[PDB]
Amino acid sequence: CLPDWSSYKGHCYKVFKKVGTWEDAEKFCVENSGHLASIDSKEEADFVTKLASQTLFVYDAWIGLRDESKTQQCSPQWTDGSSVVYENVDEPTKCFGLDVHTEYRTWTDLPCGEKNPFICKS
Amino acid sequence: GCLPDWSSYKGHCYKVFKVEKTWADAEKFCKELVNGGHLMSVNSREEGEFISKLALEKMRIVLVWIGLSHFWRICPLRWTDGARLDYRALSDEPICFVAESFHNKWIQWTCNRKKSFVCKYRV
Repeated sequence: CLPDWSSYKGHCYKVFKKVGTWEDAEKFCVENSGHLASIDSKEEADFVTKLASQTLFVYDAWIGLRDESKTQQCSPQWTDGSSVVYENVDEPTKCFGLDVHTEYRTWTDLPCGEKNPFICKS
Repeated sequence: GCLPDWSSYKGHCYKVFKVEKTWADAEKFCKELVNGGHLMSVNSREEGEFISKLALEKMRIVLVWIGLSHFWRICPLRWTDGARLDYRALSDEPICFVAESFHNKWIQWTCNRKKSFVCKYRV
């Protein structure tokens, strides 16, 4: 891995302090031959949580998970069975990041347009 | 053509309840009250404005449960790198929504809290 990235089980990781929207974050990681971090096991999770805890608790940190539904929120239907077409969600939260409130131990849904530090994986 | 004390609007019937219940309890309450009854669904901006005015001006209620809720387990969550979503560190608790009377916007809210609500049924 580059001198300023960390190596773990075949991958290279780096936490970037420069804040950006989820989308910009992904593009920056891509530019560095990677993507926003994907976590596939509890062990990998614990590593990412440790890296984040030792590099950053005032901000959440972007990871590569996103709610791909086309609607503002995830439910495709109301309890009365009618389809969800009209929507008026105050602030949709479709992008995920490490929750600062659990010391980056869990994941939370956030506004994709919010500026937060992020973590790349390649 | 609604039952007494229910308000009518474009072929549907509505009734705002001040008594506070959890989202699940409110939905069940609406269902047992009348056939086809449910927590209100908002299908147009005009319907939204109608209910907000009723709850705020007539009953001084700012937040009401609406018939929208989901668990992350049922959402298309995808990793930007194509990996499969095996391990997850997300809440396994449902997400519920309330509508606020001032701007008719919908806000995420913890489902086990108590809030007023609106039941709706089709004439």
